[PDB]
Amino acid sequence: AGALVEIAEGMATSIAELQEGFNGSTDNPWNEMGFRIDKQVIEAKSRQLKA
Amino acid sequence: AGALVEIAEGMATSIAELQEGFNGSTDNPWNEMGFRIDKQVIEAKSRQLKA
Amino acid sequence: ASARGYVNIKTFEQKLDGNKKIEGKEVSVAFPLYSDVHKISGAHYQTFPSEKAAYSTVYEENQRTEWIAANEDLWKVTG
Amino acid sequence: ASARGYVNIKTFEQKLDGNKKIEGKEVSVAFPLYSDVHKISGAHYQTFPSEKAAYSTVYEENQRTEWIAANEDLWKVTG
Repeated sequence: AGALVEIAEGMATSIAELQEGFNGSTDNPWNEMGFRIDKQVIEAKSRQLKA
Repeated sequence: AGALVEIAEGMATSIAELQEGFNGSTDNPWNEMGFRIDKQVIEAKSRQLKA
Repeated sequence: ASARGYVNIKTFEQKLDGNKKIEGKEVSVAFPLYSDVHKISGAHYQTFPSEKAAYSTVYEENQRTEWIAANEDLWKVTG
Repeated sequence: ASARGYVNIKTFEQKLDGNKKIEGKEVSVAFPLYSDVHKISGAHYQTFPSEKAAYSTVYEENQRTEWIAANEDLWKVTG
């Protein structure tokens, strides 16, 4: 209905300039990205018959 | 429904001749046109990450 | 109203000494006042601009001598 | 205050019709509000810039729909 619409914006270049402890600012970290690398494991289930 | 139709026409040369105070007539100025020239302003927003 | 923009300074309070403080101050400043006089460095703060003052204590276009006393009062040491 | 400038409009009233007038009005306008929307033409005025409001009637940074009603009302026809 256009009431609640969706955006993306930038970072005010006065905030981005001093980010994580420049010019004596504090408690303004940069965001970070890691990579996890977790594993899966499968087993061989048997099967068989007779006559 | 045709009741109220839409026209465009010109100026009777009795009127057009004397326009804005000729021959003693009054209150009838010519139409005019200007131009405007306003401006917009944009600003760069930063962005950033860390590892 | 400053009608332009407000630079919002939020200082985070800290323990300076044994049983003492430099208290934190949430304050907004008219941007053309903020560019003229801002003493903020090493104050343990963060700053963002906004069109409307984001904090309660607001210094509009004209305070100056009332703000100039305040910005360097971010170093007030309290007990 | 507007903190930019004031465009001071001084309108000179005339006799429009039989025992009638188009009222002249001395008014000040915030210079950013004046530049944005001003209807003055053929209104028999004289305009000057100023630092402080030069007339009692003042229109600050934010009026708009109040001023836009006033600048067209320079043409008010009274008995």
